[PDB]
Amino acid sequence: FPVTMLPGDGVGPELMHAVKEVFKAAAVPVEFQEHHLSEVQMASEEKLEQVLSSMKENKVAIIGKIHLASYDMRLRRKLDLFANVVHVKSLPGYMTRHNNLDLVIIREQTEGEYSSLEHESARGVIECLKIVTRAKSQRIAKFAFDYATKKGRGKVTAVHKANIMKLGDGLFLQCCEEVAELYPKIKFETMIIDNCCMQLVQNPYQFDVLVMPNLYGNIIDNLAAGLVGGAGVVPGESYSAEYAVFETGARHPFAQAVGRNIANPTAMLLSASNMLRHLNLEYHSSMIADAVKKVIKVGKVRTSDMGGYATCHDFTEEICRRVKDLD
Amino acid sequence: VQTVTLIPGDGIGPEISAAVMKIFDAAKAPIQWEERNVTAIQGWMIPSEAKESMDKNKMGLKGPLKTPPSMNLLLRKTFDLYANVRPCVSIEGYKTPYTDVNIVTIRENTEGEYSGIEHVIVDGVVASIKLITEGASKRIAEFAFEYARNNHRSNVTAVHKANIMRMSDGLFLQKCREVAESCKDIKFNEMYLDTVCLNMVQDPSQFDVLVMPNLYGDILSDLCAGLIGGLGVTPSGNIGANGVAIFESVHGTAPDIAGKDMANPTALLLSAVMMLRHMGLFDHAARIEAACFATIKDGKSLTKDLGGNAKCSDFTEEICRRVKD
Ligand SMILES: Nc1ncnc2c1ncn2[C@@H]1O[C@H](COP(=O)(O)OP(=O)(O)O)[C@@H](O)[C@H]1O
Ligand SMILES: [Mg+2]
Repeated sequence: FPVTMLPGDGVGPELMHAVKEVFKAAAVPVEFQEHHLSEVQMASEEKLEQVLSSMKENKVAIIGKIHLASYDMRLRRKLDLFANVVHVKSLPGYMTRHNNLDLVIIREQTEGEYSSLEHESARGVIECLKIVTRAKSQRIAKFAFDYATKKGRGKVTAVHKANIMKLGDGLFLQCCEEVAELYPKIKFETMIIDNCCMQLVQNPYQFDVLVMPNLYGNIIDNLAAGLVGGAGVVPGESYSAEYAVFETGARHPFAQAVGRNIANPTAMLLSASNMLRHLNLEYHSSMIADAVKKVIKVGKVRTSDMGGYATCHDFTEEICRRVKDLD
Repeated sequence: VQTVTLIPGDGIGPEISAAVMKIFDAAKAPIQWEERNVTAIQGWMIPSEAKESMDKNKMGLKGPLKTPPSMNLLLRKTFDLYANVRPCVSIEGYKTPYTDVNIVTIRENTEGEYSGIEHVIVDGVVASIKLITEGASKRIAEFAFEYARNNHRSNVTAVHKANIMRMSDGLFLQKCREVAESCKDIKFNEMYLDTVCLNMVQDPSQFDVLVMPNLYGDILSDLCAGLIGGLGVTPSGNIGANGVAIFESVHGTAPDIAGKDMANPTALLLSAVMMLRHMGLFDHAARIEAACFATIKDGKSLTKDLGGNAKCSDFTEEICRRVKD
């Protein structure tokens, strides 16, 4: 099973190191092929093609954060990764102010304010264009409802600011309201991003699946991730019609911690476990995920973000010995 | 003795306005009220007696309004309300999962994605226009640094997404950076919006004053209100031109309980406290604010929404006898 790997920015390379080590100890029949897109210089469109080419062959990737539009938006258009899914789920032993929480955040990832459409309209007055199209709003709405259909979920909530951006956000809501009628066995609710963010802090349990355009997904991804423990533990994945690339849920380089063996690889490991599920290696997927989850519940070895003193390497090997203790 | 423009509003508005009136009188506050109605007429604008009142008194207290052109966008243009101040403070003795929260959000109120400017480019393709200007940015940043200097705050954080929106948010950042160089007594730092949201929910005590453009401010102020109990206990003031400022509740009209003596008037009251401090009446503000917090710490008479079942009258009455010290 070949898998495209992009180590990415900041502590990205360190996290792939932990995935690579845990995979070896679990005898994961997976062979990573490494490519580099983050922080390149004219070598831009070349490196993007090597990814698309290996993606046509492997159809599945695992990537760190990736530091004309940005390299991230370009990759996501080049691969058509319109849909991004973040599983916001409590880890049983890792206690926060909101335990037993299980949300899905679905964000559109190819338009909105991430388009880099800005220009100086006069000395000191900058204009910036947020883009909403019918085609992409429809597609992310069908994805969310097919997701909640497949995974046995009850409610899908569309988050927006159509009371202010009546045309653009309005058209996002409209496509959501249209699609919702095709899925009558799924509850459909709408909510203004303002309130939704307050709601998620007071009582996030009222939600199930959320779907939203780009910028609101970047906010809610991070807010909700912080509910269940923060960027060290929360995973993510991005889909095309034929591709699936797995990543962290609240994407951050963590420049501070590079070289200090400090970063928590839980998010990247859990993500790698979902990647294995996507590859029909269910036995390996549930083993790695169960080992990650048990080392945290037990409480002996834990990184700084989770109240402990352990290094990233200490925590990683505790996982490896536990997985080897299963084969 | 001074006059304040009072806009009771809709639903619980009258009840909570009257509750604030009774508390002010009990506290012997030197405040008289000019009641006014701002439901819009067209020639769209607010009624002449509303504007004339506000232009003369400068201070206005405004309850929840019904949503139909929004009367709050109208008020904002009519008085150039450019600075939205929203202090977010843990209520001693109203338990949430968060404690010792003390954050002030300074939100640019004129610009950003709130321009009102959108186009249908071709069928099925909309562009919405975010607008960031040099003057609005410098103005809001000068406001956040004056607020920090006048209220013992030590740190101003500028919240932005200049990595995604390089030119507009970048300009906002640059004007914050300039003003910060001009105010060496306030420690200044920069932080991405998503990163703030990621940390605010984990450790809210790392934040002091935060200044940001319109859309970010509208969202993060309400997130932060979740940390301390919701919109029913959160005050809000808007500062504008010609010394005009309007202090307001930001909760809904709550029609499900209008007129049933059940409403929570803490928000409008805490806003009326901001107002009192804005007018120089520091002693009445502190007594009224002290009387309010003490009623809540005591617990024996909270309104339904904060886990009790006292009427709005009983809650209002305990504050009145307390503020007579
Ligand atoms: N792999 C990780 N392990 C533990 N904590 C992390 C990890 N990644 C991110 N974080 C937390 O999330 C924050 C990410 O924000 P940061 O990397 O400083 O970038 P930004 O400049 O986007 O704010 C870090 O400060 C850290 O506390
Ligand atoms: Mg708001």
